Amino acid sequence: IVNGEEAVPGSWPWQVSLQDKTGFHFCGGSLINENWVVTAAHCGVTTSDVVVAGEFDQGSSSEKIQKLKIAKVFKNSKYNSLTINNDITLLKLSTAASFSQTVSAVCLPSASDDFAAGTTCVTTGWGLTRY
Amino acid sequence: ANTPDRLQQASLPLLSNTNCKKYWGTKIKDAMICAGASGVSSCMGDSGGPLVCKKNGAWTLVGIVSWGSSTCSTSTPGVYARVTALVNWVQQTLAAN
Amino acid sequence: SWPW
Amino acid sequence: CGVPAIQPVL
Repeated sequence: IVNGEEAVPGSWPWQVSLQDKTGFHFCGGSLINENWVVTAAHCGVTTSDVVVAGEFDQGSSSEKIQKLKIAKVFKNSKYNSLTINNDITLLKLSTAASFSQTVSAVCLPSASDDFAAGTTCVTTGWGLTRY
Repeated sequence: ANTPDRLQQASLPLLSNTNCKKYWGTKIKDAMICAGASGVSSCMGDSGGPLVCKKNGAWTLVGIVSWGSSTCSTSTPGVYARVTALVNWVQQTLAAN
Repeated sequence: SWPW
Repeated sequence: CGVPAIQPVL
């Protein structure tokens, strides 16, 4: 996020980091329950990647994070890689997250819910702060 | 480039798809929602994470960080997967697995 | 444009 | 869902 600010630690408890085998953070995701994460299809997650829950500072070793294996990647087969449309994947975890102060689920909308232009929302992540 | 160690956040507005098309044209599909162009931007490494809106006291997943400006310009809208268009598939997938 |  | 135990502050 460019021109954002640091979050209060633990205040976005559904936010996960997707890390590859080398420990590199490459994408975010959101817990929707203890067994499932929603992310983008274009992130290209595999069962060799790891979901990291409960994290704030990726440079700290003192956070009680949960490193969760991925059992199966469910890419929405409406996903169109040419247009990047329908850009959603579900990750089924091999072992459930343990919900806590700092690890819990985001709500999902009904398909008929209205989120009007002009509404102020929030986005979160460990993406670049400067290109 | 700078990658942060610490989790970042930004507030930003939702756009209409019609208005977002003034920036991105026919790249904008119904299963996308644009947000930003407001002095902040999602950027590389944010992909897959949440765009949440607070409704009746609870944060609800409205978007999934998807794509946008290749330089993360804060004057151009970011593009997010529109969760309302995708949630039926989420529920079907959970039910079947 | 670029994936994010 | 949706109600963090640690409230965010923007």
